[PDB]
Amino acid sequence: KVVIIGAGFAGLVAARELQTAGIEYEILEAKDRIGGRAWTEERMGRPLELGATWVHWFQAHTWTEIMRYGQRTEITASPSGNDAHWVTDGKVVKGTEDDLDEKLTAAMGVTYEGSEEYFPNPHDPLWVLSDDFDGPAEVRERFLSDDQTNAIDLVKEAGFDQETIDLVDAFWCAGYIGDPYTGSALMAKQWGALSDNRYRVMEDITLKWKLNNGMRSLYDGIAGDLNTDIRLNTPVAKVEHHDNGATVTTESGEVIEASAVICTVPVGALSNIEFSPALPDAVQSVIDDKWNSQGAKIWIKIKGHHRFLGYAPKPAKMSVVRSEYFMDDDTTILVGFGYDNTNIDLNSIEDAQAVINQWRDDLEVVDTTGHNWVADKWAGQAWGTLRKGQFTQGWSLFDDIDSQLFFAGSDYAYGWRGVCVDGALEKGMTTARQVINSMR
Ligand SMILES: Cc1cc2nc3c(=O)[nH]c(=O)nc-3n(C[C@H](O)[C@H](O)[C@H](O)COP(=O)(O)OP(=O)(O)OC[C@H]3O[C@@H](n4cnc5c(N)ncnc54)[C@H](O)[C@@H]3O)c2cc1C
Ligand SMILES: [NH3+]C[C@H](O)c1ccc(O)c(O)c1
Repeated sequence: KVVIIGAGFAGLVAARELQTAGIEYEILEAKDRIGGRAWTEERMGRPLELGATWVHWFQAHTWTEIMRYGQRTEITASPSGNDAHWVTDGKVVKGTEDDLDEKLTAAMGVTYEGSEEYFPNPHDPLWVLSDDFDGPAEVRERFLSDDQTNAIDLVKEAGFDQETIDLVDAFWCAGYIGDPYTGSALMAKQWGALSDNRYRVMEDITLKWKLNNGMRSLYDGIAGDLNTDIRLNTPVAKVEHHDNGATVTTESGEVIEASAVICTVPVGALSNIEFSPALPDAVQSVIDDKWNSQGAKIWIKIKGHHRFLGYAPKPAKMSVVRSEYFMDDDTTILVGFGYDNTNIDLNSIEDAQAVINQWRDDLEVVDTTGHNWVADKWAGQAWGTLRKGQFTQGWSLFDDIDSQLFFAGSDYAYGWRGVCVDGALEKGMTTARQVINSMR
């Protein structure tokens, strides 16, 4: 009689948590599959992550599931020591991956600058705005100003040259999965805080270790623990929510009474649902604006075995492209992240060739694939990233929804928010605990 909307990681881990506490639940999932924005799918000859890919043991929630479902030693590092290429002022520069990492390390020093003052506990991201805050008033003022500054402007204002600016532009096109110039720099500062304020650790956590058996080894693991069947192909159309109960209506018109609703539908898809009473205005403002997640992820297959890394600034079709798999038919599969889903067809060989042509003339695309999450009505976004102002007046507003309507999902997590499965596992579990505590 707790209704969980969505069978992504947040909904699945919430259901398992309620099951432990002996609370009845049902998961309603719009699609014919579980996993949500994590999706391991056979494409181009091997299982590919169409959404979530990388993990690390410094991600508490993800790592606990990894060792729980038998994947402790089933991780492999992405290719390193690639030949690096970056576009600066319309020109392609060649260098080593070490050259590029060294430039990004210098830029991150400035990008992280106030993280030690803001985030002594990196899992208390709004401590500076708390009544417990005991630092100088100027730290609070800089904190609020940093929510209105993008991460590239920090590097420009520090006097870095155009080559570094173009590299950081490319880097945050990928990191903010859209337009980095509309983003909040506090997101980047918290990533630093969660990564011991070191670029190499941040990259080790977010872009290095892949699951050999895919994200599906974790979400199928959680689903396999559930004693209540998930209702697939059952989109929720309406949520009524009050002080002591709730009512969910599906698109087919079926009405389901509930003691509480845990809604894991992302902001990009919340407009599909009618809420009664209406969601708070501050929450509605975030839904209208959306997150700063408008980009896309591609998998490109080229002829030959090539150790390749490419960076290119906005408005490139793809801003970061890296070799990931070397296939037996003498081809390489590369992964790419781009800032604008509408400027690339992830399944067009000509478009993928244009991506590769950003850096090389000689490499030939023979296949390409991807899922455009932004054009997917049940997602409407890639991973959640913050526009200006959304660090302090965005993700945290979804907590109180007065009633028995709780929002859970990676996009509302305290820690690795939006960008990581860790945040979905965090917030699905803690939201289930809110429901557990209320009932106890
Ligand atoms: C391209 C991409 C790459 C990523 N790479 C990584 C990575 O390398 N590492 C990492 O840790 N994380 C990565 N992530 C992040 C990770 O995928 C997310 O943080 C996490 O999967 C989100 O889980 P969630 O449960 O919060 O939401 P979701 O997975 O979005 O789950 C919500 C569910 O609700 C369903 N739903 C929507 N509307 C309705 C409705 N009306 N009725 C019923 N059901 C509905 C959806 O179909 C979905 O199943 C990536 C994300 C993307 C988009
Ligand atoms: N899935 C994308 C992943 O979160 C990512 C990709 C490129 C980055 O520069 C990054 O910080 C994160």
